[PDB]
Amino acid sequence: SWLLRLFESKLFDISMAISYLYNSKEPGVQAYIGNRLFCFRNEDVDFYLPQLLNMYIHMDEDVGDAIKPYIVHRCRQSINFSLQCALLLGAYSSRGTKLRKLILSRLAPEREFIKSLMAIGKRLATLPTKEQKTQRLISELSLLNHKLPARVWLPTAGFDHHVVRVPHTQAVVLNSKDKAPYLIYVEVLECENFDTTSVPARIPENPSAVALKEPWQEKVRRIREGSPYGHLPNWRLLSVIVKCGDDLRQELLAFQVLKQLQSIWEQERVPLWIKPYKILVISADSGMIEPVVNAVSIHQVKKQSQLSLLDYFLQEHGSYTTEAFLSAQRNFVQSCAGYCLVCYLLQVKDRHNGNILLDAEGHIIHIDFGFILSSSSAFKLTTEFVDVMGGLDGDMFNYYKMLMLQGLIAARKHMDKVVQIVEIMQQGSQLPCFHGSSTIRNLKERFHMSMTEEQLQLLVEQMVDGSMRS
Amino acid sequence: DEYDYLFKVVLIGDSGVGKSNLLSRFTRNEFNLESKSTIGVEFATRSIQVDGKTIKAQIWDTAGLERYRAITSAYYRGAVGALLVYDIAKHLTYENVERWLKELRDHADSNIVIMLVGNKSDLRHLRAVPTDEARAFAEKNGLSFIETSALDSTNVEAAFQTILTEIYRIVSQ
Ligand SMILES: Nc1nc2c(ncn2[C@@H]2O[C@H](COP(=O)(O)OP(=O)(O)OP(O)(O)=S)[C@@H](O)[C@H]2O)c(=O)[nH]1
Ligand SMILES: CC(=O)/N=c1/[nH]c(C)c(-c2ccc(Cl)c(S(=O)(=O)NCCO)c2)s1
Repeated sequence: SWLLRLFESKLFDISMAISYLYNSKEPGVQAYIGNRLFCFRNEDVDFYLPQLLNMYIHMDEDVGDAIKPYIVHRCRQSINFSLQCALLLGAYSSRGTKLRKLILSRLAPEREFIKSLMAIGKRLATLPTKEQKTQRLISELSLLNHKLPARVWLPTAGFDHHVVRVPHTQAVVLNSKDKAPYLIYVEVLECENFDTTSVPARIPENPSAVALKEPWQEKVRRIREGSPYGHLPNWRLLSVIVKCGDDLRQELLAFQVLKQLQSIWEQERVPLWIKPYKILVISADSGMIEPVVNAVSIHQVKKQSQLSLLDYFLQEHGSYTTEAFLSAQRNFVQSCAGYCLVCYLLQVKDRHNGNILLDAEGHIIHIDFGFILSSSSAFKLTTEFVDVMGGLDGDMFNYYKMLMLQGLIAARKHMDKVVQIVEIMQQGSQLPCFHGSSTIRNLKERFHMSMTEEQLQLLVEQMVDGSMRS
Repeated sequence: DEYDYLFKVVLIGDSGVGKSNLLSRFTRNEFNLESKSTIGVEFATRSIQVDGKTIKAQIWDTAGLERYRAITSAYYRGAVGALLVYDIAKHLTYENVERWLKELRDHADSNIVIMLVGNKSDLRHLRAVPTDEARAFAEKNGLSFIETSALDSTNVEAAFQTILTEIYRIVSQ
């Protein structure tokens, strides 16, 4: 009875559920948990869909069969849910296939919408310049409006909705590469529930067309004002980056880890700052990312401004005697400490200013999570960053160290939640981040669970000293 | 002290359906998720009163695995009652109830009282055998029927107490 006691206690949450499901070899437990999933809140379980489905694919049939009923149940009440299942099932096997086919058996509008977006991106390979690509993109996106509005949505959106319109003149291609990703803006009308409503009616259309470097709210204004649907209160603007030829599965894994660390740090009371950005896996090949707006790469901030990072801070926020500056500095210091910790724990590599974004309030945001964990430069603290923090002798810089210690102590207290996420994903995985022999073992070592706090203080110093040598 | 009757009852069914926990629930009010396959046979006893008479029931928990099915059938001998159990959440286990009753018309008294038991009623959302279909089959073949959860303990007492009572008044005249 002691086990069943626990399962019926307050301590039982979806995490514990998944853990037992993953570990227990008892079919009675598997079935018991399979049934208890229905009792949990959708949102809580949703976060773990990749884990559940990975287990389903790569684990013993008993484990799959305990999971399936719940999945099918969710699939029947939400086509969004159906979609993500079908997309994930396919992506994570290259067992899955039988159920995927059954779920796809309706969704054609969405799947064709996505196919076309993917198809567009693949065509731009023949245009060797960014600017030429952008021209063809814009033209080709306008053709999508001929099919809108439809039973189509962006899974990356916080809410239920219908897609009505694509402001094609606003779309842009992000590099000159062969399989370049491209950023688009999408218009939508919010729902309270998708599955039982609308598909709104077309409004035929006709300055708003011109595209330039401007803040997010100024861009919404311009697009809205030009849009047929812009008058409605129901109307909102979304954005996605479309990656037609890039795997996003590590990117998804990192997201979960970032999201967990973020909760961990909110629950303990450490004001580190980070920004998980949503991921949508579409195939092993392809997916989408929801971008952070009002942010641009550090590198390009220095190429268009011709300034030093600090000089740019001073230009964009004010003199160091201003509130706006001191606030931005704080966001800098808090976002740096956050991301340092993420980089260390996940062993994030390939770190350079093309991969670090700066938002309009002063937070930095790290971005290219190829090269994490076992996959094989590390996170650096350049003097340019130290300058923005007010220097080595600075109080804000000491505070950066303080935060790092605090966030580490916090992380250790909730380590299992983090490790869980990675370890279940490793299962049948041929992802480069699991190439090594000791991925999870090394991950745990990096939490330094044996250490006394005095020891951790030292480790933080060593870490920081290390971050500066280069 | 003294019983008026000693009723020998067997629990049979596919491996995994919950026989051993029906028994542990019924005789010591205990249940467990973690399980050890029943090797051959297990014994437990409990006394009840029906229509004023103390009846001691001797229950033999048989084991559904086939490795042991030569030696379980030994104990079918002279048993007055049999709980034939299936798992509500695993359809195959219900499918085999027909072969489990032929198993009584080869190694056991031809005039025995049977109750069909759908166990694990607590797994609502995993249900693979509808209550109506089962109870239909139950009386087409002259069997009494009930659904239990050894886990939450629903109907476990009732199940036993029903079959023992049913038995106790076949005997009279
Ligand atoms: N949820 C739930 N699980 C149950 C119930 N009854 C039994 N189980 C679980 O089923 C599994 C197997 O049950 P068990 O007690 O071995 O049945 P059995 O028929 O004796 O199996 P065997 O002895 O022929 S090998 C165990 O994990 C047990 O915890 C029930 O009513 N509800
Ligand atoms: C203006 C701007 O850069 N907004 C963005 N917001 C986000 C989350 C961006 C992002 C995040 C991750 C990745 Cl992986 C990409 S990317 O388009 O695929 N860049 C590849 C190498 O940079 C872009 S880009």
